[PDB]
Amino acid sequence: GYDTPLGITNPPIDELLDRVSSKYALVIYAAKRARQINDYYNQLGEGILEYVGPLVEPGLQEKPLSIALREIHADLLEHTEGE
Amino acid sequence: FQETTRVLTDAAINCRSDKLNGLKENVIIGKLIPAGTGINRYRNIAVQP
Amino acid sequence: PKLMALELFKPFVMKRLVDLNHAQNIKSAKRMVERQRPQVWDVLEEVIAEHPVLLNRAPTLHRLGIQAFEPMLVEGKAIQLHPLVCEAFNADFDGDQMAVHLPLSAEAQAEARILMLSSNNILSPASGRPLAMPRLDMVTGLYYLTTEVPGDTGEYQPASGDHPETGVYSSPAEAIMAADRGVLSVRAKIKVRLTQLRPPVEIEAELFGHSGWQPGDAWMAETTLGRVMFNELLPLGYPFVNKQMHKKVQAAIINDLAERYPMIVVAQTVDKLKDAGFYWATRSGVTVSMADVLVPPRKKEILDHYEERADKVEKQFQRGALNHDERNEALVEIWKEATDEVGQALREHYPDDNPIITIVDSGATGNFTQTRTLAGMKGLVTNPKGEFIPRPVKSSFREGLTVLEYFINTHGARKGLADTALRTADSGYLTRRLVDVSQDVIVREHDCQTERGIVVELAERAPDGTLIRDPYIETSAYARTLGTDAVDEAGNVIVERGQDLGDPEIDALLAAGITQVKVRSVLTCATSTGVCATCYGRSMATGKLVDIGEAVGIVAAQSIGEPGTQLTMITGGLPRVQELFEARVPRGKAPIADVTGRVRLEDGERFYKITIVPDDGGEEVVYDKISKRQRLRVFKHEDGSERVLSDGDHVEVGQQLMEGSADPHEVLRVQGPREVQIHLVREVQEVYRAQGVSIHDKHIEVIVRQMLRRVTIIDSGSTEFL
Amino acid sequence: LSGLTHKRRLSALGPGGLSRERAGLEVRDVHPSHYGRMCPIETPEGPNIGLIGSLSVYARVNPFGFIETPYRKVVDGVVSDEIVYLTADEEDRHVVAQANSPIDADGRFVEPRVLVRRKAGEVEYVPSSEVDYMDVSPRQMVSVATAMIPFLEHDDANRALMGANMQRQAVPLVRSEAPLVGTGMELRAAIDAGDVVVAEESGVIEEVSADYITVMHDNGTRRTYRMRKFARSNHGTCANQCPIVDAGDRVEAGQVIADGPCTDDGEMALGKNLLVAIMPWEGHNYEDAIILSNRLVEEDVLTSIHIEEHEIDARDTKLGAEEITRDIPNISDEVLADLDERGIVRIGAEVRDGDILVGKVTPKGETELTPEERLLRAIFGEKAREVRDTSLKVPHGESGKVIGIRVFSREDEDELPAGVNELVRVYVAQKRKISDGDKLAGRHGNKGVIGKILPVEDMPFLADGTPVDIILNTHGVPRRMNIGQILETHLGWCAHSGWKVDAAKGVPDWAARLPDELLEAQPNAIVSTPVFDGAQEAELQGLLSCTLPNRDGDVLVDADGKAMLFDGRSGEPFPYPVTVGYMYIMKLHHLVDDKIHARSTGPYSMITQQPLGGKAQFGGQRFGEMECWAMQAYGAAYTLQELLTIKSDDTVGRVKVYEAIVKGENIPEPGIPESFKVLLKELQSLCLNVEVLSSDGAAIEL
Amino acid sequence: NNSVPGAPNRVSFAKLREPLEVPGL
Amino acid sequence: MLISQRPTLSEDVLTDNRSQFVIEPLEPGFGYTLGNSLRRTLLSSIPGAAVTSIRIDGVLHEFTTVPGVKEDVTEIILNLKSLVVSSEEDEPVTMYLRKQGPGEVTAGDIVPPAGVTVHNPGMHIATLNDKGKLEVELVVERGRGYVPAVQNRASGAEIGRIPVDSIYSPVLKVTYKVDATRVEQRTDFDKLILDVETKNSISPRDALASAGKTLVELFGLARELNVEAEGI
Amino acid sequence: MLISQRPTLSEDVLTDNRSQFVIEPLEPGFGYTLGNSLRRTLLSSIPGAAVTSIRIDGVLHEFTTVPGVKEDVTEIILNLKSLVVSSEEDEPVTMYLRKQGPGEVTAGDIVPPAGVTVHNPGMHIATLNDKGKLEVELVVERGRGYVPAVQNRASGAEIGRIPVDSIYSPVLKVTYKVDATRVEQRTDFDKLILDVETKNSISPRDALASAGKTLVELFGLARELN
Ligand SMILES: [Mg+2]
Ligand SMILES: [Zn+2]
Repeated sequence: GYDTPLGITNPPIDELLDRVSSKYALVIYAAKRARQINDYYNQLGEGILEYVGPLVEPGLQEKPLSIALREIHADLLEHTEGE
Repeated sequence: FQETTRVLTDAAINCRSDKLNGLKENVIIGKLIPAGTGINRYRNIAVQP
Repeated sequence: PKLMALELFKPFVMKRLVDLNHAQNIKSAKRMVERQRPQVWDVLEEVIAEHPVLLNRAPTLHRLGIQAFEPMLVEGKAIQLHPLVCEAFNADFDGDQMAVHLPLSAEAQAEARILMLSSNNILSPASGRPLAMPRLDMVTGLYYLTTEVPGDTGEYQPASGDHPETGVYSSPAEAIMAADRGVLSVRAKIKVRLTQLRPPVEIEAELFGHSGWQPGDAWMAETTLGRVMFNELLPLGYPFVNKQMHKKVQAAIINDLAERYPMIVVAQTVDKLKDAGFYWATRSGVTVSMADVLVPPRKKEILDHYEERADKVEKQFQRGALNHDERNEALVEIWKEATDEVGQALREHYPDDNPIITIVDSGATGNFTQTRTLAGMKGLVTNPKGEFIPRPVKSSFREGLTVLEYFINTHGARKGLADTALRTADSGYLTRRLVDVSQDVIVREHDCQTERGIVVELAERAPDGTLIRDPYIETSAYARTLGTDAVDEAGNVIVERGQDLGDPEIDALLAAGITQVKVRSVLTCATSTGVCATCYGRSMATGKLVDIGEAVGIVAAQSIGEPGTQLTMITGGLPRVQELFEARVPRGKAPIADVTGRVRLEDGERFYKITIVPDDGGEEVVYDKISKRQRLRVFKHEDGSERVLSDGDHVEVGQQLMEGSADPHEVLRVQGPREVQIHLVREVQEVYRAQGVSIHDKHIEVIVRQMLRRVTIIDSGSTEFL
Repeated sequence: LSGLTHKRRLSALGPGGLSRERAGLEVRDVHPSHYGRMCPIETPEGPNIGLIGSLSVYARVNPFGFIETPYRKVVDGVVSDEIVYLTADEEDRHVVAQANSPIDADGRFVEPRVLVRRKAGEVEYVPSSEVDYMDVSPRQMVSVATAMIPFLEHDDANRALMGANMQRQAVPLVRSEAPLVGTGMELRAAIDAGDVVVAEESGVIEEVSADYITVMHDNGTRRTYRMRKFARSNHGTCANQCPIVDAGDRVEAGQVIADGPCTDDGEMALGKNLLVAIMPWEGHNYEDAIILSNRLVEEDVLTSIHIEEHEIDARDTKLGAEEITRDIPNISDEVLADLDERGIVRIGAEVRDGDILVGKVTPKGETELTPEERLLRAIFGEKAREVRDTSLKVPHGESGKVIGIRVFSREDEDELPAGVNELVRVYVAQKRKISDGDKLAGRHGNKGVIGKILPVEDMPFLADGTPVDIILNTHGVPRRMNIGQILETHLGWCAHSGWKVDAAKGVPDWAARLPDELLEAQPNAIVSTPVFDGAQEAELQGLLSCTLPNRDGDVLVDADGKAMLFDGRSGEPFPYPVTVGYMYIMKLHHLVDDKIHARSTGPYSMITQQPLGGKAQFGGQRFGEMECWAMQAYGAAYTLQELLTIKSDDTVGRVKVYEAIVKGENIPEPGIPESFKVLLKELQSLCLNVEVLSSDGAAIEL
Repeated sequence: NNSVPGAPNRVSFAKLREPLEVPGL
Repeated sequence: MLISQRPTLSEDVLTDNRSQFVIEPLEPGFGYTLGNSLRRTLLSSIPGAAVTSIRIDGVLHEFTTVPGVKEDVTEIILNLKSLVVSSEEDEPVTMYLRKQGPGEVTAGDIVPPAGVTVHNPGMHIATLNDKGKLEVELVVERGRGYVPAVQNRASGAEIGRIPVDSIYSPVLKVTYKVDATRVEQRTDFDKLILDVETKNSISPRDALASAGKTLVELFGLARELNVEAEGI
Repeated sequence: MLISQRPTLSEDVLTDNRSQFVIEPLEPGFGYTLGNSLRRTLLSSIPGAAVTSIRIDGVLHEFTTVPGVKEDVTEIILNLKSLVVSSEEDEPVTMYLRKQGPGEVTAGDIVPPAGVTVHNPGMHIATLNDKGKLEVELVVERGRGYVPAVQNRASGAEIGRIPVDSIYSPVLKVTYKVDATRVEQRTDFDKLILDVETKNSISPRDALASAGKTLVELFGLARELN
């Protein structure tokens, strides 16, 4: 129940934290996936498709971190916490 | 903090060694501070679709 | 500014520029950026779409001194800052500057977008009270909007014979239409029919039988159109608030929203409130002029009376009866009384429509002492040596001070300007030391399964009244986990063990009649390194249980050191805090009852000699106290501060006798760690609350825990330790 | 004013004096003996508070060095015309009255009890016979700068200090305008500052031009005054002297002939008169911000001229002699079009950021060219051109015309430093119009930064269609306690509109004490309120009800000084009347253009390898420990690691990250700061075996 | 009472006469 | 002259009754100039019809409540004031609503004369108990804008005449905002965001079209004073 | 109770440059908005002509002086900023000013080309000694709004050119008052009295007509929706 968020406040932070134990885990959860997406884009030209690109279809020139957050919010990723 | 020369002499005499588990030492050395996102609990996370 | 953004985002811009084929190679792209060709601005706007930047305003004094904002290109050469974050940055737009950084790697961007974003920092870490809320000009606008004035235009009137009642509107839209036409004041008593605003609990339980209000269910409301317009800003489902929006009311509303709603909704509603307050501050008609600053009508008579009394005192001195000191004391007392009298007369004279009164009473900014100075009597003023001068200034800043009065007044201004720098330096030093001590306090565990817990009084039950909420329950036991279940008189459990305390749980505990509650505290934690999250309890900024890995020592140090700047003056100012944390011998060094029993004191005019006879048995401990001080209240069943230290009474062990501050080491020696911890926490909290600032106890429990963490050994025996 | 104050400074620090650290805080306070000798208000705001002051207006220094002040002795209750100068001791052995004390026209004290200042700073009443000395003017305790703040007696000491300090930062505008309301110190300050040429002898002006003026003295001797124009001052501003006399006009000795910077007809004028409306407006003037009309920008009301100065020199070197030439190695002809045959920019040529200003070639030694560089040199036919490029160029953030060039040559027998043969300095003049971020301030210590510059059609306008030139928030006036601001606004409106005190029935009660010449004023008149003796509240209240109507025949402001404005956007009148009036606004020298800094990658220090550089590449912003604590509290571990390793000290990490950003790859892992390797080497040099060891204890290499 | 010959005429709310003119600053 | 970038209007739909109209881009400063006048024109210039006064034979005055009805007389006035009516007759035509017995009375139960109509027959007016009745006479008159009833207090002389504030408008709430736009380096062009909510009598698009028609007709007065070169 | 009579506009003339326009009857509460719309469009969107740049013989930049004149180049530029001209041509045109010998040079000494005229021949530009002369060439262009002098900075012209800030705005002051007729009868309206003063470049009637055409063309977009 709220007006649609716009900018870097989308997706809403509470809905993201609903899926991760704590924000300190969420930051890594998003950063590692952003690195994976960036590596996939870098190797798009030629290379083994070991890193799978974005799951949710990206927008017109959307940053890898934003895509990572959006696909985290869509329940398409799984993470295991160290120690 | 204070009295740098005296503490250096004392440490050299005692041959004391300090663990790098504090925020200040990690900041000085360039290591991730052992708080927030720098603890191995959160640093070592495996994420795949 | 686009110039700074271009010079700061240059590598990203140049990569995208070569990518779009505008430039053939990196060298050409760099040359193009240097020359600032028109092709660059589109790429620059395209490359900072969602790239947060960190804004820092030195001297960063607490955690919220660094925020992360989404950049936007703007003309000019000044960084546009949001009105609400100035409270956190402590920034006034009078030439202040703040540096802007830029996180590059994905991890840094995620850190600055998840943790440091300005939308996630509505609540202050120190006390959990909203820091990004309508502050100075928004408060005045909202206060004007939500005020009710009687006998206005278009107010509700009852049926009169053949004339039906007027002022009943079928919807807020009709009320707005009437206001636009000009037949209805925004703030007048009206009876509107609301449909998209939830009624208050009292009305909700009656009209709908608590069945549940849903949008589309109409209920008659008696209020002013201003309040209806205000509540439209609050999130749907929030019960209708029908009260004038003094600053405290706004703070309560914001805190409740933050407690019951996600932070995104809180940010949205805070922004909407800011917009409405700014819009309605322009039309509140608050200005300043000679007509608006009214002189008290009968100031001359009061001044003449008190001047006559002062002249009588002066003549009494000239008889030779009194020396300089008594004369000065009498004059200062008389002039303090005169200043208070003139202030009361001025307060009575002013109406409620003056811009000065509206600004001060609305809580927007300022206090009434400034109003009295500017329109009443500036009063007696300090001397460079620090003592009041017997001569007061009887002219206000409106009438105009004379030459001598202005010269005498300059002393206080010079003293304050000089002391500002020293105070800030001392606060910085104290913060540095506090950070150094509590470097190693980090939450390492989720729960230590410990049984120890400090017992903190919730609300003492008066002998006649059923209950009286403790004045500082908001700071002692508000965000603490419950160490043991609070069992009522019967077997029913009001709050289960381990459930974090809060407003509803505290209210339930008060209703059940329980007064003493044991709360898990960081000061009795069992974790070897750091402090488990359960013992530390609910976090302040987040509002939920503190998550593992969070550095609580740095937060505590920053919270304690932040209000040092405004912590103005046995000195009871910042030096009191510094000596209390340094565990030095207090200047007063009041004696303490070494052993409980009956007191047999002898009054020595030169040096007070105190002796106590233990009830159980033993000898009398002798204290040689100087006679130049004043006795403090003796602990008695009445506990009346006016009471004097009567001889032959019985005093509990560890209770001080004379005015001053007990030595922490002596109280620790005679009573134990629990009592010394209570003493330190209470003393520092008292010195902080005297000025007006509030910081939760746990932020001090951390420092005390790190402080009292050694065991002096007297005899090694079979241990290598010397 | 800034120079005049600087000359009359009393600095208590420096060689032979106390130091900031060693000096106690007790010496920084005011003393009852400062009355008349050292101004208790004017003082630096920074750490040098109380160690720097200024002579009072009437103070004269004794031969022994002790400061003196004038006092007119009263022999037997009758004040004497003759004065005597008393030092501190003589004053502390006597009974000194106050100038404001009501005095009969014959010198008789009307009040039996006269307020008296006596030894030890004591102030108390005394019979009118024991009094021995009396002051000369109520303005005897204030400095020159503090003596030109109207209604100073209504402003608090700290606000007055701030206003006095800010009056010395005003920038001289293109067109100066004297204040409508200002004390009597303006003219004397301007005359004694020395920036206005004043006729030495009485005569008749023969011919006056923009450059010079010749006046024929009565004794038959002509004298010509040369007026420096557009001459750079010590702080970058411009100093112009425009003659204010016409040919064939007799000039009396000591009369001003031309107006220097900040002067309007031989009286100090640091700012312009603007129509102020005091109210909050949409939050754009929130918390000390200021809203301005675009009419100020388009009319060049607050336009200023600043002159930069650059210089390069050709010094002889061991490898050869540096020379200035139009020819430069491998630069396109278009970039070198503006230069002249001698190798320096032609006068009057717009020069932009980074443009070449004077071309010089330095001798080169021997350096084998890189593969592709030498190959291209061979292919294109361009020889190596060993001589390097060291041409002076416009630094970052500079522009404007080239007003003048000054070249000194050793060949022409000019005194230059040893080892230097040719030195040329180019002056660049820039015209700045007020913009967002610039600072403005009144005389009452109420600063502000331009929050917005609204179009002339958005500003609130009076009932007759006159838009207001500036809007000031009302929440900062009563909290700061500088009501003199509002008093000045009211009196400025009264002066601008002109008044006509009714006298057909007789002078009103409130106007009994007004000077006979002050009962009428033409529109846009000039009035003065001397410090500590000026217009009382009753005077302003009476005058506000007697202002002349406009040309339309209607009075805009009410008796209370408030007027009914119209909303420039909605178009509907504001619900309540608003205070309006003309206020004197100055333009401080804290311009935004100088403050803006930005850095992405530039020069790096040598010993520390940290970011560093000049204005061409602005240095980085320091990230202190308090910032580090703030970052640690958030729990952000990677941001701090980057800020301290990958963009501060990592010599290879910086290059690697710059490669990563300019390419598509990710940012690599940071390395070890140089500030730690340096520490370890420095600590080893002290014969301290310092070695990092792992859990096993094995030493690791760094 | 403008000491300088050609001063602009700005009337003042001066109710007291200063017996001594400001010396050379 | 010429306009750099032509303004264009895009309709958005939030509900059948609501809408959001964005005009973009506009020369700097034209945002308010357009929006405020358009809002006032929409709210005050569009003609409509509404009930002006009511009659209740069963009650001699308004202090008490009409017998046999749960709702208070003021509540009935409030319900009937919200009735949406469309009238094509210039003169004020009378209407009668008659009911008997227990049940609820809805706006669809009123017999309308020729011309007038009711656009929400499902509306609720009041409720009736056993052996209850109510006959009310409500006149419907055309007009524009909002007119209070106190000004309509003086109207001839009758027994139970009860003037009621009539809303002569098919649009009942309009709001506007302006936001910065970047069509070039200027980055200062306005973006008017007009929000309009109407009754069921007129669609938001038709309401905006009528407002534009009226405003163009009004400014034609100035434009036909003389013909001069001007921007398009 | 629809109002039968639609609004009408009538021009009154108070002076050559000033006129009063009366518009009524208007719907209640609507006079202020219409008057303010007209005022806003009058002060910002009336096309006009103004001097764009100048070129003084012997002067390379504006921070200098020409021998013989009593004031520097900046002062004369500021004086010329007050000049009012009306150019019928839609292209830049160049006007000449050649004054020599002792005396004063005024705007009446200019000799504009065909299609241009100067409406204040009494303006004071500079003063000349018998020693020095003054020859100025200034360009007049037709536009609207306020164009900063930078417009000619990038033109890449000779060193002689001195770009000048341009103010194409013939309107000077605009004001309005509304005379509401609130009466107990339904017959309530309001009357508008729009005053407008100009710089003598154009008459008030032409300015009002131009503003009205602007607004009509702007509201055609709203009318189009249907
Ligand atoms: Mg500030
Ligand atoms: Zn624990």
